[PDB]
Amino acid sequence: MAWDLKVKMLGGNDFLVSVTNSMTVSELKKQIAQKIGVPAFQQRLAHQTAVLQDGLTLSSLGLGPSSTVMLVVQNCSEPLSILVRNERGHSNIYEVFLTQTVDTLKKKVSQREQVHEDQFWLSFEGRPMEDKELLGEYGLKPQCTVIKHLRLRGG
Amino acid sequence: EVRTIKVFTTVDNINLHTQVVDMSMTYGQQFGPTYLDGADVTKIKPHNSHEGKTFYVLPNDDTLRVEAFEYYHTTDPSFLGRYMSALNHTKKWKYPQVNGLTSIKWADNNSYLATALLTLQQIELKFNPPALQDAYYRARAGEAANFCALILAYCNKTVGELGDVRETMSYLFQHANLDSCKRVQTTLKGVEAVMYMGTLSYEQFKKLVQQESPFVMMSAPPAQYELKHGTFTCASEYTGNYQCGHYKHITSKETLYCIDGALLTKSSEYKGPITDVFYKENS
Repeated sequence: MAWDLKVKMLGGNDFLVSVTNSMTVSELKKQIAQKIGVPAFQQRLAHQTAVLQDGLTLSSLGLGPSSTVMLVVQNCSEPLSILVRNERGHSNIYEVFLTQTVDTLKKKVSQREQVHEDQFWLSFEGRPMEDKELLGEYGLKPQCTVIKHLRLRGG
Repeated sequence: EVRTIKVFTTVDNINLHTQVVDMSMTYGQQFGPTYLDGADVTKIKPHNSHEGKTFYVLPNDDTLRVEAFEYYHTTDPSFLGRYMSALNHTKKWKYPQVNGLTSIKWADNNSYLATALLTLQQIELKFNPPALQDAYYRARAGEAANFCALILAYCNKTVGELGDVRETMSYLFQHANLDSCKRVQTTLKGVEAVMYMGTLSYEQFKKLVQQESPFVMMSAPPAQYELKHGTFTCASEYTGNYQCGHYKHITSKETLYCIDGALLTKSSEYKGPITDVFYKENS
């Protein structure tokens, strides 16, 4: 069910986070980020010398209270030029950083094609990208493709 | 001495925790924002009838954050706050049942919400977070406040904001089990396999070699479109332009019924500003 899981980062720290059996590794990284301060996409977890996939569940990994995980946060620094598609088919290139919020990317594509910030939304790999969250939380690869949809403002 | 009262606090209304109040409405010190039965009471002195009553607080604990993850499948601490802020308004909304379907009397721009609710009541879909499943059951029972507030919370929207039905469905489909769906010779699977911002007509796939889904949806910008009875499950109509307007729902159950808030229109055929069309799919 629910239990504490110990996380160690190659030192005197062995801090416990309260996780569940029906929790994925990405949600674990988010919970670690909520108390460690480093964005979840920079983190990388390993149990018994085995990299944990962000989509897999802790139950599928055989993790339990009598276990410990080792964390290493990655040192991302470089930016990347990514491709943003339009709903009519147009394509543009934007140079962004994994630490920039999605709001800044919406501002960039707005200033590029002069659309209101509240007049459209965007989505990577079929997932709608939330506004106040970072880009790296969606796994934006270099030269990847991001879709842009014009939301019909109505009510 | 101090005349106190014991109450229960929870985040999922399943695991209850006993706490103490000292007849003080200053919940911001230790208690935090509290909502009795959905209506905020963070500045309400404890009544004499507030005995053995259940209160909703936000996750201040790791136990409550764990319970919130188990019930809502979320990792946002403000999620409960957003959900309760939406619920404080949706509790006062009205939910008329129209021939078996539950809509909303329009209030606070709930047009897109009512359209999404009417759509979800006519498509086969199983949610992953138990909160959404139980709210959907209660909605199909006639009380839909919790479901609509949850929808607002999952979309980061607030009561009164404008909204697009397609993006709301796209947000909802992330919390749904759609991994079984497949579509192509570009291979697709999941949420991308049930949507298309383009031709409203399913039958218009002349510009899709196979589908493997329990339902499909198509969407276009608001176009005057004629809906043929018996060809589709349900659809949504957008009267107005992109910047402002209003959403109506159309269903093809026996005849072309049209739900607008709490109003019902019967028709054999229909022609109007259609924007989304949903279709049955066995395989």
